[PDB]
Amino acid sequence: ASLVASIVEARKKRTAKKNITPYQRGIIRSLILTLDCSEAMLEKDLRPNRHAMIIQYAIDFVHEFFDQNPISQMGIIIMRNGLAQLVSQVSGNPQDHIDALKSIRKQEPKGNPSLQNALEMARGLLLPVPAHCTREVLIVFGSLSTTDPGDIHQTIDSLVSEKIRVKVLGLSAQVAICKELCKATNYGDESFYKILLDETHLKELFNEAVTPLPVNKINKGFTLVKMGFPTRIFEDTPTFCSCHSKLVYGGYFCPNCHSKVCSLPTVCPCCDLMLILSTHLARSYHHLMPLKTFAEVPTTEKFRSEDCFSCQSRFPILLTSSRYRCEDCKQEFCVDCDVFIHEILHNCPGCESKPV
Amino acid sequence: LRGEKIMQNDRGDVIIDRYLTLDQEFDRKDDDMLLHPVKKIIDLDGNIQDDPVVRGNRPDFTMQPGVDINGNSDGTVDILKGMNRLSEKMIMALKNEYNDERNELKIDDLNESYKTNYAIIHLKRNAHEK
Amino acid sequence: MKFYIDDLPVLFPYPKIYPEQYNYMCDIKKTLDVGGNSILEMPSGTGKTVSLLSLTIAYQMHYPEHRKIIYCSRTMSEIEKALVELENLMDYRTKELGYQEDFRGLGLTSRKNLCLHPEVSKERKGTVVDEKCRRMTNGQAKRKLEEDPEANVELCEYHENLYNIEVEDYLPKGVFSFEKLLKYCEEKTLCPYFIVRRMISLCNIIIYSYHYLLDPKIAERVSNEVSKDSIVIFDEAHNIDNVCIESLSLDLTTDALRRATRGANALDERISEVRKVDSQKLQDEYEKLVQGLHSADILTDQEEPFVETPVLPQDLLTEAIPGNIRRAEHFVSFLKRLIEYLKTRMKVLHVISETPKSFLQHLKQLTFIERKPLRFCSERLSLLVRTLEVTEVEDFTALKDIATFATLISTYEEGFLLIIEPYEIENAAVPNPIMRFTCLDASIAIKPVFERFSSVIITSGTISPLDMYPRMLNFKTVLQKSYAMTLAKKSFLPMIITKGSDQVAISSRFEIRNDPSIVRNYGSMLVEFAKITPDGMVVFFPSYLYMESIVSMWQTMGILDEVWKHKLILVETPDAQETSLALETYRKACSNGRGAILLSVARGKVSEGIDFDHQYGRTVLMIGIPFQYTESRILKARLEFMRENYRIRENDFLSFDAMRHAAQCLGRVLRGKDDYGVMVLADRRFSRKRSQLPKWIAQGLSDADLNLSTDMAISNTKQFLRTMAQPTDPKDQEGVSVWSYEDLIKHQNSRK
Ligand code: SF4
Ligand SMILES: [Zn+2]
Ligand SMILES: [Zn+2]
Ligand SMILES: [Zn+2]
Ligand SMILES: [Zn+2]
Repeated sequence: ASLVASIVEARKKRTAKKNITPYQRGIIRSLILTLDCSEAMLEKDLRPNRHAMIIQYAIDFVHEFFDQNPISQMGIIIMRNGLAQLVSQVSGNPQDHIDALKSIRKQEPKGNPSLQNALEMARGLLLPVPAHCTREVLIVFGSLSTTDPGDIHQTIDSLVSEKIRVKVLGLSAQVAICKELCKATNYGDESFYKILLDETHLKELFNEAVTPLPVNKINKGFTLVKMGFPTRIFEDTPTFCSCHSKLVYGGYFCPNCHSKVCSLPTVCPCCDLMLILSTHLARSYHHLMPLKTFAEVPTTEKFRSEDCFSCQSRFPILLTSSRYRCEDCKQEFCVDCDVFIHEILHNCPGCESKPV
Repeated sequence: LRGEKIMQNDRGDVIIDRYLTLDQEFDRKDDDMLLHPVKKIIDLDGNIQDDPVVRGNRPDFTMQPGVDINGNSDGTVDILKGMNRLSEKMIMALKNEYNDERNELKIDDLNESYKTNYAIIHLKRNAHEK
Repeated sequence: MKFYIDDLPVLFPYPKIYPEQYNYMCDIKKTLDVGGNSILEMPSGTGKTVSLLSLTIAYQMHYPEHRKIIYCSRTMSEIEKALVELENLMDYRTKELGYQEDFRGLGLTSRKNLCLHPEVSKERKGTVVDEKCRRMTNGQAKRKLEEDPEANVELCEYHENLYNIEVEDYLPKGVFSFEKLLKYCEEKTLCPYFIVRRMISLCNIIIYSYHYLLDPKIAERVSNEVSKDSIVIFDEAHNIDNVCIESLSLDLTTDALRRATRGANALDERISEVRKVDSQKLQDEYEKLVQGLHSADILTDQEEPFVETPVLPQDLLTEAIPGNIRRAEHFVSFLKRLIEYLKTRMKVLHVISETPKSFLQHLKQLTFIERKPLRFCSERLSLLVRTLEVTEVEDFTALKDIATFATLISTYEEGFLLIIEPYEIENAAVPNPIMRFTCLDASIAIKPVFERFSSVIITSGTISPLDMYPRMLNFKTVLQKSYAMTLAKKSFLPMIITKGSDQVAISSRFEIRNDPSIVRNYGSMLVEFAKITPDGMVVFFPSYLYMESIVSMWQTMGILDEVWKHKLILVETPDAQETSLALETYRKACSNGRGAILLSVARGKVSEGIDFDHQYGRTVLMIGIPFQYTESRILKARLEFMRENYRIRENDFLSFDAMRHAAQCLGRVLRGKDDYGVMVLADRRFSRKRSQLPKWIAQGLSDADLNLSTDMAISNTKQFLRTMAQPTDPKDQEGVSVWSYEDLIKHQNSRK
């Protein structure tokens, strides 16, 4: 029964994954990461302290966010002494944000938090953003009280008018404003206010936010974005960079003005034209054509082969069939591949192998 | 101002004490600044005025503000009003220049669960060769 | 949805329905069909008013009888909430049935709550408002104006405008709440008060407070218009006895008697002034009195008696005037001697308790005032006052108290006791003697209600134990039961704290209120809970004085300063307007997210109708058992009367009285099953009171929470708050706590 207990738990876990449909998602994103650094964050519920762990997870989130969203930009804000402090301008450089967070890791948190101040700063920082981008705000709230100079309700209404989206991660309990902020800002959806239940659960919540959020049907904006694909060039002598004005061995050449840049993907400093590589767009393709989840094969029927199609792993004999088939191509797979094919890869080998 | 019972024994300061009477006027002015009609839902004034001819035994001294031997108020009720006024001022300061009852009474949990209105896109795959 | 009962179709105003609501409706229909009284107890976390209205409204519309509905509440604020549910209920019926069925439903309240006159609604007391309204609506001003247009007496445009239109056309068909009624009346310059009074006989459902059904002063006029077979609903009747007792109670002080003599002398002077110039009025009144007519046959419908009948309609004598008080001058002498007799009885040096018969016997000895003439003091005074042209009655106001006292004492003799105390307040430099007429039997004023009406439903959220109420109030019930909420996941955490973090017992005993050890322990509890409470926290104290003293102790100690950092402190005050502002600020603070903590009295104005659903109430801190003041003559006399009559132990009643109030506040935090909160009872005496709590609260109280410490309790609260925050699994409540139409049909099939 112990082995069956694990199997049934896997089925329950697979129950949520069954319902997958290609929802429209905004690949281009503009995130404003807000961290709470107040007296309430000095507690020891999270070892060594809330501030240390949150900063540590923030660095991991930055690494993950830019890895799967190469054509996105992020900004970092912090609440301290009842005021909102800006620590990094919105930019596409992952290193800049990580460096800023590392410096923040030293200063001790103190004072009270001010959501209205943080939201107001986020609203201003997101004002110079193209309409084709999705404006998102990730707030890490730990305090159960908010001290603000003005009316928070007015700011929430302004946030809705600006088509901003807010995600709040709590630490202790539910806050009335956070629920209202996460509800009115997300078309009444109540799934954008999450409270962690332990140290491990917090890691999943940060990882979940990486995936682009689906867009609402009524909030439909379609437009064409002008972009360019620079060609990498190797130079025998170092030359000045158009971005930092420093000696570098070489850089990508913009196809619109021939101005060189250090690293990609970034907007050209001269023609203000977003420069990217073919790989950068390719990564976000899986969010557009998600691989249909595999359905477990009942043991009543007869299996095709005793070994996995993609990894040639003999299926254990052991109650419950250890095989998962793909409806599109009807190819059995072991448990290990399905996790690997839906988390690392995003293409079913069986479907590709089938000729037409 | 700190919401503490003033002690007659305390000497205080002669210069500052001149403004004590002014503060009493300020509190009266502040009381009007906060006074305004209240919704009938949380209107406690009407509860006692619902039957204006109620005649009954007077409440015991435990249900009335404390008084001293002379019969006058001990003054601890004043600090309660002072603290109460201070809280009201802070909230009002937030709402600076910078139907509803029906919705509140309704039970949200009994309503239909929120339904997502996300869009779905199907993309065709066909293009000319290089 | 619209589901069916055995023969009654009912339209629920929500797509879903709780299992308890369906059981609630079925039992209520059984009570109505079988007839008689019933007592029903529901958890506060399930919609009770909406469920009750849906069935009752359907019952009237379906059966040919079309019995009217009477809804009784305990406060005006509750009337507003009930009307909102009716307005929501009618909207659903109109949208589902395709038409607005013929229905009329209006609330009711005093003039002060419905006066629109620019110069009369700005008064701080309802008595003055009634007097001013009477002056412009008695009819003397209208009659005087007709005879002489030059008369400076004014009228009320709102009242006058009503005469143009018929009573049936005062308001359009539908349901009008106070908020909506005022708006409609303002746009047309009409008096909501008079409209409500003149439409009771035509309203399908009438909603008013208990004081309008039990108090003889104001209930007689209203009760005379309602039907005899109408349905009666007692909503939140767990404190009905207190309302019943105060209806037939009175207080007399030395100042009241002192002001009574001045009015009596003024009344005598007025008679002489009228006698010299216009003596025909006295003869006209005297001529009518000889035959045996009373105020009803003399006073017109437009006008009302100056002194409201302090006794029930069934207990007033119908005989003619005895003759002693038949004349104006003679009655004043009768009244004057009575006032002096009361004054000489105010000099006693020790507490005296005597029955009404003993008081009458001593009165008949020292003076020669008989019982029968004393019963018509109030009745005779109204006739004399009316005929004396006393438009200004500022001086004669005090005489109302004397007239009220005479009628009450001379009417009832069993279950009533008279208390004379030489010291109203023991903490006083000079004696301030008071005279109190107390009512001991709690069934006297409610007896007519249970006899006039056939079917009566008594329902409340914390009415337990159910067996005691039939004992206290002499009535029988066909069925009495309490429903337990079938919540899939625990939503409320009731726990009992008996000692502080230092393992020292904590109690709210009055004698040790200024205890340095207990004050710190309670102060630590307040601060620690305020640190973890997300939005709002309500603190209920046994009495205002105990709260007043302890709060001052915290202020000096500095406990409040710590609380100020995390939440705003709102304090209940004796003034009603100031307390209302505090609630608005408290709600506003909770809404935005600043956080606020409200300190109130368990027996105060906040606990008698104000609700703290969802964010407003997240943690309730009951500071001690709300015990009454044991060393009170009024309570002691009541306790002895119950023990001898109903064989109820004094300790048992005292525990029941305190628990009924402690439970009352606990139920004002949950509205639906999506609400959550923690109920902490901070006293060592709560440990043995688990059985006395409401069933739906007792079931949620674990055996391990009977005796907890501050440190242990805080940790449990933190865990509970965190766990409830997680998203609830829909499947865990698809058909176990919440029912859809399909689920309801399935239950109706399995049951049948
Ligand atoms: S008639 Fe109505 S509006 Fe006029 S004074 Fe009386 S209560 Fe007020
Ligand atoms: Zn560079
Ligand atoms: Zn360029
Ligand atoms: Zn495999
Ligand atoms: Zn496949």
